[PDB]
Amino acid sequence: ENMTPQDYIGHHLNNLQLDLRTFSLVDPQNPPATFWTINIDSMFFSVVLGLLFLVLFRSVAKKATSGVPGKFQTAIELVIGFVNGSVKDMYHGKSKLIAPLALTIFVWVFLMNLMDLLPIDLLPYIAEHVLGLPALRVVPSADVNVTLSMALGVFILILFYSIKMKGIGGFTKELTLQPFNHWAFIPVNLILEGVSLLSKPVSLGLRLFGNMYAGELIFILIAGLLPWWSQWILNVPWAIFHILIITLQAFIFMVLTIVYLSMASE
Amino acid sequence: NLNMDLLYMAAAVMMGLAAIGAAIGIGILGGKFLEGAARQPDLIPLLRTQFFIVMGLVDAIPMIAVGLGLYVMFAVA
Amino acid sequence: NLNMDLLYMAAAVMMGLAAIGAAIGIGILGGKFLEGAARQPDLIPLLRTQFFIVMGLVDAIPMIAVGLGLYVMFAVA
Amino acid sequence: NLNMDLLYMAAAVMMGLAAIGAAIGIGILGGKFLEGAARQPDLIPLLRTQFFIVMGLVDAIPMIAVGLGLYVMFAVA
Amino acid sequence: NLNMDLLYMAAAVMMGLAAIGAAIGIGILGGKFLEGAARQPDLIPLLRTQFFIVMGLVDAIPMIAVGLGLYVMFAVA
Amino acid sequence: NLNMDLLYMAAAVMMGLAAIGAAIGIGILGGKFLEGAARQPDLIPLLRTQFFIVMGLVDAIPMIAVGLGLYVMFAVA
Amino acid sequence: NLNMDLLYMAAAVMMGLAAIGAAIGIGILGGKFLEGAARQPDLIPLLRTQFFIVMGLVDAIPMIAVGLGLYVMFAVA
Amino acid sequence: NLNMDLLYMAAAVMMGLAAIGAAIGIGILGGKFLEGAARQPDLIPLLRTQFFIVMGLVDAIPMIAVGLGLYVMFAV
Amino acid sequence: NLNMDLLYMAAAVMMGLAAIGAAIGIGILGGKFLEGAARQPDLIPLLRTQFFIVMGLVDAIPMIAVGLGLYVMFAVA
Amino acid sequence: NLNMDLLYMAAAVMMGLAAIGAAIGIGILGGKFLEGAARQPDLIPLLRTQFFIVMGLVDAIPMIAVGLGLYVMFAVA
Amino acid sequence: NLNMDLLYMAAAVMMGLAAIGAAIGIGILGGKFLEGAARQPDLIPLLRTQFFIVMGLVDAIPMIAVGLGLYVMFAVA
Amino acid sequence: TYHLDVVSAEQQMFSGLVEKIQVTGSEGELGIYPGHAPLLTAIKPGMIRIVKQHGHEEFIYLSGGILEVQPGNVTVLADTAIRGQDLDEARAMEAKRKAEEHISSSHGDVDYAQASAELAKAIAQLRVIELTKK
Amino acid sequence: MNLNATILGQAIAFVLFVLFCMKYVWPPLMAAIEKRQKEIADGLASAAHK
Amino acid sequence: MNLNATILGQAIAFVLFVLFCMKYVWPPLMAAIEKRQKEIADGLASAERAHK
Repeated sequence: ENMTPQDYIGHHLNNLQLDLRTFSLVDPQNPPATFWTINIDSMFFSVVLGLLFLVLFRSVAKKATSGVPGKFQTAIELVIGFVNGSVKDMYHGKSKLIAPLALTIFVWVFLMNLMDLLPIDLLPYIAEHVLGLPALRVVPSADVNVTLSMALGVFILILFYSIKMKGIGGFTKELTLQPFNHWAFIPVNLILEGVSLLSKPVSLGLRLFGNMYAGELIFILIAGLLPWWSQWILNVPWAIFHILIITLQAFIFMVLTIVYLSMASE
Repeated sequence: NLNMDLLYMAAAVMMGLAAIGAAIGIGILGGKFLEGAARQPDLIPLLRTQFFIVMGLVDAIPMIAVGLGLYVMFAVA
Repeated sequence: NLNMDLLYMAAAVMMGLAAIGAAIGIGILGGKFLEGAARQPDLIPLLRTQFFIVMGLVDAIPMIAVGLGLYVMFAVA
Repeated sequence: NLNMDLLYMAAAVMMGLAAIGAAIGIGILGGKFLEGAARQPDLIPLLRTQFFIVMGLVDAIPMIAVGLGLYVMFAVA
Repeated sequence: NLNMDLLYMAAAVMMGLAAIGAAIGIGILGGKFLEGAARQPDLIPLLRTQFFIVMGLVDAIPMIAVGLGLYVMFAVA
Repeated sequence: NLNMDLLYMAAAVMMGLAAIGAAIGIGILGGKFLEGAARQPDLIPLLRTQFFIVMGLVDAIPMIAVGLGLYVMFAVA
Repeated sequence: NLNMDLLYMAAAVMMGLAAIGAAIGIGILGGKFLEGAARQPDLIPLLRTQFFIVMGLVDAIPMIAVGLGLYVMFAVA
Repeated sequence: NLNMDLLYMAAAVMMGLAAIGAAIGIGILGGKFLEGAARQPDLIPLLRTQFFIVMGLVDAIPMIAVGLGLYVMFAV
Repeated sequence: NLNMDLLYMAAAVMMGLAAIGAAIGIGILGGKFLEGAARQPDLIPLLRTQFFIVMGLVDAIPMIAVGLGLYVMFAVA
Repeated sequence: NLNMDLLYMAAAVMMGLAAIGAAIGIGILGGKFLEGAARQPDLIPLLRTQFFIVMGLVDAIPMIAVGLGLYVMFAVA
Repeated sequence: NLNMDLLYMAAAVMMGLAAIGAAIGIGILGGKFLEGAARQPDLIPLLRTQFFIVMGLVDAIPMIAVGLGLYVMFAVA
Repeated sequence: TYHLDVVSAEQQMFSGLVEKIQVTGSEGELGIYPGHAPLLTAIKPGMIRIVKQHGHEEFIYLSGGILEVQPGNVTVLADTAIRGQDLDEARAMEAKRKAEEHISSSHGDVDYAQASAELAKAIAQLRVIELTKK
Repeated sequence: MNLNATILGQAIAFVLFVLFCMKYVWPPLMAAIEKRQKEIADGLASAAHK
Repeated sequence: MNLNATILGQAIAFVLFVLFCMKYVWPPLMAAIEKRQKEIADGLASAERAHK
């Protein structure tokens, strides 16, 4: 088997894609060029983890009793309390959206990051040999598209809340007049506040992507270059470090969503 | 030869400066977090919730730098 | 056509120096914010207001540096 | 030809060093403003008046570097 | 031949800048840890816990920088 | 020819270093000025008077640098 | 020329930036060790054990650079 | 030709690093001046005298660098 | 052949950077030694012992750098 | 002609780095002198004698650098 | 010919970095000495003794650098 | 110039206008000036130099207390203070004898916490008794 | 990277998961949990001295 | 490069990682759940003690 180190790394860095015009699972050796080459891995893994999240929480919601809580129910009400406590800290308006939005963001991004800890060859190997798919990678949040999808959704909610509460006059006043106040500085202020506004969602998406893609690349590099006896002793410390990374990146995406929507509305 | 060479050189400079920026900024910010934890320890769960907010802003820009670094290496080649 | 290869370098230096400036500026600003929080924790939502007001000015120039470097990397190159 | 390579690099060095200078200067000055605001709230508007006074002078020289970097990029090259 | 021989230089730049960033960031953070550890003994383990936690965030970017430098040496050059 | 390509670079480096120096110098000096007001405001005008007195010597050299940068860029060209 | 001399230059960069980082990080950390040792001179054994815990993390990431620089000089060049 | 633009580059390096030196050293010095002045008002003239005494020493080298920057630039 | 000049340049970089690190690290550490000893005029020998212990670590990497610089200049060149 | 055009850069590096070193070293030391002369102006002459003793140590090496820069620039040309 | 010419640049970098290291390190250490003397004037003859103990360790390496700079400039030239 | 008031629970040590003063502090000694920056602090065992009109000093022992500088008129509060000629060199030498015995006679930490204060009292007296000779 | 239809696919998934959480999950979870808290709060309010 | 050994090495890494997880990650979780059931058990008891 003529596996060079660079080629093993490359195949782990090759997405599985399908062109919607020919509607066929295309080969990674030669990549086609069109917007409609959906990344199969991203879609399937993201939607499956979201469904699992909803199924667990619903499996408690459709049964919950206000008596003595069980050992599983307690775990879900811990995270509910954690999310609601963080929302209650930073948002005081009445909106019913903010709290469930924070909940879904936290748990969904957590599970998506959790994919990164699994062994790099397991699911891709099963996908090629058992099924026959020509490529695979299993971390959804290690792809730009999903992270920008979430960031742009949060962007649209920021615009919705700013418009809704402030009205036509207030939002235009904040975009033009600040931070230099005088009407002589308005032409510069549109650029400064416009770029700040646009920076908020760009920051969200690229923070999450930059963490997760490079982490998966570290696992790929260890597996591809270094000999087995060193692969285990370098794989364990990176996993122990990346548990902290996955938790904090999910938490940061949640917290900054709350902060951005709070500053949009209040 | 030297077209593809210089792309990885550019990624090197980009990610190196980004590494300095993120590392030093969080070093300073977390040092102040620890000083505030040392003076009022039962107040840590609030200051930690402020630290993650500020730390998000600190890393936000080095991380688009890092993203374009790995873009230059793996996407442009 | 050699012209392309220097333009990634010229974008790299802009985004690297912008990352350094905009990371260390917010590090210094936010550390003082956290010590202010450690002294006066009932004031935190006031100092968060002032902190955002000042942080916009810290990120005035560096977000222009990132904007034009990100321009040079894609639009011009 | 040979012109645009170095002219973009010159503009990039100019605005990158400006992006260091403005960010660090406003970081230090704003950090002192925030400890002043935490130490003496209800003097926030007066201290903010003085903060903008000093901020105008702190950023005065860098603004020229930004202007001439934009000139070099979009007029000379 | 120059193409690979310069890639050693690119890796040198990247991982050296990463080394200085990580070292100084951890130095500042640990200095505040020790000062707190001298003031409050039962806070020695508590502050050491938070110290490890945020040291992860300090090293997150330099570790990927160093890994990519090693990748340049052993899988690009 | 090559002359103008290098001369714009020379003016760029000169004015960039001038910008960093002047901006950070006034940042520190005005930081102490703004600190004084947080202690108490009644010598804001007199500390602001000594502030201009010192800020002149701060701006002494960087405007020689800026003057020669402008000369190189517009007169040697 | 180009093969050997650039490898020594890369080694110089690696083991010089490692020197800056590993020296200044430990200077910053050990200064706080000595200040704590002067305030609480009965705690010096406990403080120095904390100091070695932190110092191990400070030095590790420069030690990668130092070892790999020796590798680049003797093993590669 | 190639000679003179490199002369301008060398002058740029000298007269930029002199700017850094003369800026930061007097920022550090004048900040201590302002705190001392904000604490001892009658001594503001006295402290200001000491300030110029030490300012001469701080400016000593950056002016050598600036004089040689102008020499490399214009006189050769 | 010309190659021998770059070896002096490489040792120059390596040893000058080691001088920066070994000077400033000990400067910071000794400053804290003196400051701590000034407030309480006792316990200096046990405290002085600690200064040598930590100073042993500060300069180790610079000592490796200086040794390799001497080796490059006199042995290799 | 070809020979002399690089000795002015050999002079430039020495005097730029020696200017930064001497200026900022004396800045730190003199800032401490003015602080101490603010607490006990009664000791202003005694501290002034200590300042002139220590400043001669501070700028010994930078003057070797400035002297050999002037030698190179005006005796080797 | 470059075997003569580059050696002055190679000594230039050595005696620039040695000067920055020695000047900043002694600036920090001597400033701590001056504040200690300002608050504890009875202890000046003791603090001065400790100052001269520590200062030779600060100068240990920069004088290696400056001695080899002189050697490279005049002996090998 | 300005007015200085020095008191202890046992007596008023001084009260009147003064030209300048040098006073002990918690970290180190400090010199006050007319219209100085207002401050308050605790004071370590030491003394105060009272340089009055026409430049005449007198030396007051301050074994412990607090100093106040908020107004132009300043104020010293002393837990224990002794006038500069009620004490004497023989008394400070007796304090030296006492402290040098107790240093040899203290062996734990709490008793050294007391012997250190006894030593500080002795040393502050041994200081003021020399300053008194000017 | 490669601008791709996956972004809009993930947007559909994101918005529908938020709507499902708003409709099915969140109201009943919070209702049950806070109803337990209410019972304990009245358990405080109930507490023969009076 | 031989590939079978790399998957074997990933298996060893996973085993050692599991032994870390069982002894530093799971017990905090079981502690949190057990202490929240302690808390609500105490709460329901201290609720029913109004009946007395």
